Amino acid sequence: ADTIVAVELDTYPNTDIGDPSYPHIGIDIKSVRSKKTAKWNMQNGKVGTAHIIYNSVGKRLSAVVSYPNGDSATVSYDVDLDNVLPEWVRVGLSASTGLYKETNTILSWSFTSKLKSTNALHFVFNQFSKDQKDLILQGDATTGTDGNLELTRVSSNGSPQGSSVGRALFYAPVHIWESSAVVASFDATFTFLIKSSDSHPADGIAFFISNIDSSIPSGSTGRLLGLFPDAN
Amino acid sequence: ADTIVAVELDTYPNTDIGDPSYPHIGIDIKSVRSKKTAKWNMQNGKVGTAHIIYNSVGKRLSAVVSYPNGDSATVSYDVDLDNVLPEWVRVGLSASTGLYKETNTILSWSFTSKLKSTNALHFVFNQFSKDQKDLILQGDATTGTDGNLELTRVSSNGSPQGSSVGRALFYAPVHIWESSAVVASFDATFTFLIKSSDSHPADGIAFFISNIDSSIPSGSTGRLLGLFPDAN
Amino acid sequence: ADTIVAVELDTYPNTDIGDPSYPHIGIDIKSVRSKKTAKWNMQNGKVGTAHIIYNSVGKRLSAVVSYPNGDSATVSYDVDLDNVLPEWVRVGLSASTGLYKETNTILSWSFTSKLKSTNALHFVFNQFSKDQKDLILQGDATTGTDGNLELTRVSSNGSPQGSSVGRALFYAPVHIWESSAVVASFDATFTFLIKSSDSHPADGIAFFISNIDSSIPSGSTGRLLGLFPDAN
Amino acid sequence: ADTIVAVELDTYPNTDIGDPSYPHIGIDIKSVRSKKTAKWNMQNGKVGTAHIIYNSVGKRLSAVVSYPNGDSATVSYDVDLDNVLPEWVRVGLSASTGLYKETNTILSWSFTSKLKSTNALHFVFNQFSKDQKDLILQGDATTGTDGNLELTRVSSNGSPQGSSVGRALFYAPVHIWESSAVVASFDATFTFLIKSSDSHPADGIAFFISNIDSSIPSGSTGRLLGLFPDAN
Ligand SMILES: Nc1ncnc2[nH]cnc12
Ligand SMILES: Nc1ncnc2[nH]cnc12
Ligand SMILES: Nc1ncnc2[nH]cnc12
Ligand SMILES: Nc1ncnc2[nH]cnc12
Ligand SMILES: [Ca+2]
Ligand SMILES: [Ca+2]
Ligand SMILES: [Ca+2]
Ligand SMILES: [Ca+2]
Ligand SMILES: [Mn+2]
Ligand SMILES: [Mn+2]
Ligand SMILES: [Mn+2]
Ligand SMILES: [Mn+2]
Repeated sequence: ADTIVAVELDTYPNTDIGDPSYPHIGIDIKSVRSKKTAKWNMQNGKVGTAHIIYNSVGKRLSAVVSYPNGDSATVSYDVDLDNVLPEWVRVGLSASTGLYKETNTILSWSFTSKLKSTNALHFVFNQFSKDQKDLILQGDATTGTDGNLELTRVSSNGSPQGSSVGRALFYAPVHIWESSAVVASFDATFTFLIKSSDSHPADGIAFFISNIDSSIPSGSTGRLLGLFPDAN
Repeated sequence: ADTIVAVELDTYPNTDIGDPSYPHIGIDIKSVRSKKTAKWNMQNGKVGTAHIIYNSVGKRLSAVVSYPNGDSATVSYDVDLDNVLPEWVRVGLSASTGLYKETNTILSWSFTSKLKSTNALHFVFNQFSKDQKDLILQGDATTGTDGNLELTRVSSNGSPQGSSVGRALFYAPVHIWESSAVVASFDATFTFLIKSSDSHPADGIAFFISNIDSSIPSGSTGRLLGLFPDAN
Repeated sequence: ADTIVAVELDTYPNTDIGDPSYPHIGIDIKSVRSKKTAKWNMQNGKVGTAHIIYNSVGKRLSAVVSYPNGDSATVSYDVDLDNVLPEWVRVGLSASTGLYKETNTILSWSFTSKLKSTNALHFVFNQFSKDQKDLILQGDATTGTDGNLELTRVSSNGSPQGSSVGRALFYAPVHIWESSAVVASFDATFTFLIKSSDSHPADGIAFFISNIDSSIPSGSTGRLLGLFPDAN
Repeated sequence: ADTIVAVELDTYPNTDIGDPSYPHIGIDIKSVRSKKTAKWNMQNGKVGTAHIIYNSVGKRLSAVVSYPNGDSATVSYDVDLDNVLPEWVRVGLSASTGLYKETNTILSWSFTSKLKSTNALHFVFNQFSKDQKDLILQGDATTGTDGNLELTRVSSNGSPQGSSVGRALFYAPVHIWESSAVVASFDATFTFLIKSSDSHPADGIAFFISNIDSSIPSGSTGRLLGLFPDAN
């Protein structure tokens, strides 16, 4: 079982498994049931931006998701990730569809991690490439040539597939914490466009950090968001 | 009365005015009595590093101060600075001595602020100059040519003066928050060397943010750290 | 007489004063007649991006201007700016109109300077503010609230004024070179939209570096681009 | 045959194979015989810093190497790397010893590449780790726990081995050029300590860029610097 820490943009309420009963953003620490959630008005067909911010000092993992009309959800959760993550992780984006579906389109992704006492990794993808050799693609995720990362299967005619799951992880392992670093901080930002014409968009996109070998857990579509093998 | 938000490295306990009764780092929101403090073992003659981290999402202003042997104090305080600071501020470093004294030597200072929806300001001074035209010097603060910023008066023979106060503020106003920014974050880092041979080092160094016109408040040496006119 | 180094996006040929006889980008070292120019197809009403790159090692000041259809002009000029600029400068953007006119609209501006042996200044304005306290506005230049910097006068009805000149300089002096720095580098980027319906767009926008007190030289509209008092 | 572009800090004159007949820094484009060299006074046992700067606009690859007493060599070479490198490369550091030997100790390494029209990769290693999962180590190169990268074999007693070669490449492929990028720039910086007590230090350290699969070419010690299979 991979270790996962994730911010999820959860477009579909599986109130079954402790989602709230609206779309939400949530902070997931080793479980798809978020330790914390905030109501989130997904704007179908609109390009949102999620920011994810943590530092080892404040020990508060925060996320905001907003859209251009300014509507914003925020969630923060106090957690010492040193006690959750392995020292080295990969960072990634993950998305799933289920019985309902949506595009899970990432227009851009950036990430920074810093260990200060400085080691640092920053990458930014404002355009994705067809053969993006720094991105590890999993499940239905593809990139290129519209400059996008399609986390889940879209069809030839621009149509969000159901029953879909994919992720992209930055190629280089990140050293997310180092026990002598006085500050270990990361931030990530991604811009996304979730569009659906279905009866309910589902299921969402997550930014995640995981052990360096993480892969899509089996049957992790719809509600499990490609991050966890199950709903515990 | 200037508006001040500050992280203070407070080397001397004025338990009189609610210091704890040890040296401490503290978070000051509009008052020299810190909303929050942490015990701090000042290492005389050793070069410490303070990091200060805030973002409008987590709304938690955090500071750590460490030294090379790894000893560290941290303090964090939950505060929405949008409700404390003016939209535009200057950022600065401040230090004072009183009846006791110390060097308040800044070897480096860096700062970053970002407003994302990005506007950003980053500066870094790993060496200060004699005529440092981007730094507004106040009170006893001088820079150049040892590459240092002497926040307070030192004497020709390397001797920390008593009864001393100075600050350096970055020349450009910073736009610390902007009501449409989805994330307003700042961080600052400075490295310092507080040395004294006196009976007690005093009084400390602060990183502060203030209205753009802030100046040293009158008689703000020793305990008031050059930040506030008084101890309320 | 201010010292000026500039990259000019020169929309109008004053073949009179050694412009080439097409619009051009040029590198200006202390003179409006560029030491170097490249043909430039200004795309009326289109948002272009200029990048300006120099480092004290290669001693080559380079500029490219491009537009989204990919059309690009480049100009580079080998120059040791240590021998041209004062150690401290301000950096700015400048634009003018003459008998012909255009919008000189800056949508974004970023700048970085670094002195390594590191001191560094980076700012980025992806949105300008009405009361932009880190930007020194000169001549007709205004900012806010469309998020733009209007270097020259526009009229209430969106109309580019003739006979116009303005600039914006970053508030903080920059330390552009330091004789012990092993590398002194800067880069700047700005995005602009030059639009005109006139018979000929004129006259252009420049990014410039100048002594810290630089102001618009008298009658520096049209061809002189707000940078020089005359055409020598 | 790997494609290599490298800046070499060449401590030993193999005037045999067109080294100049002093230690030098050189720019290597697909050949160990530098297209360009500059005399370089290696300071035995002193910690030098090399900066490497290229951008697709100026098309000038520049390097300076300096030491703290200020002594500096520079070399620049005009080259359009788009025509030399594959679109995706790895970036690395390489070092060798021969009949003579030296420490090839890297204290820090940073790299940035940017494709603007922005994609970007920046990493910085100011401390290396024992199990540095973002660094691909080759030949004798080891890292950890003194915080250093030992490109070549050192012996238990701090002794630079002869006949040694190693490299470290950043784990993630870098996208060094992209035919729509208006500016493709990179820079790299590393700090190193070359120490020897031998009759002549040899042979040097290079920063290099190569195809993503590059490995040490066979018998690439001493003069070939771990970069090329031979001296053509
Ligand atoms: N509404 C729902 N809640 C929880 N789990 C589900 N799996 C499928 N539909 C679900
Ligand atoms: N110990 C102390 N506590 C508080 N204020 C003081 N002013 C001078 N000495 C002091
Ligand atoms: N065509 C032109 N060339 C040079 N200077 C000018 N001033 C006005 N028009 C001009
Ligand atoms: N001096 C030298 N010059 C060139 N190649 C060599 N190989 C070994 N020694 C050499
Ligand atoms: Ca769900
Ligand atoms: Ca005190
Ligand atoms: Ca002209
Ligand atoms: Ca050699
Ligand atoms: Mn959920
Ligand atoms: Mn205190
Ligand atoms: Mn011209
Ligand atoms: Mn050589």
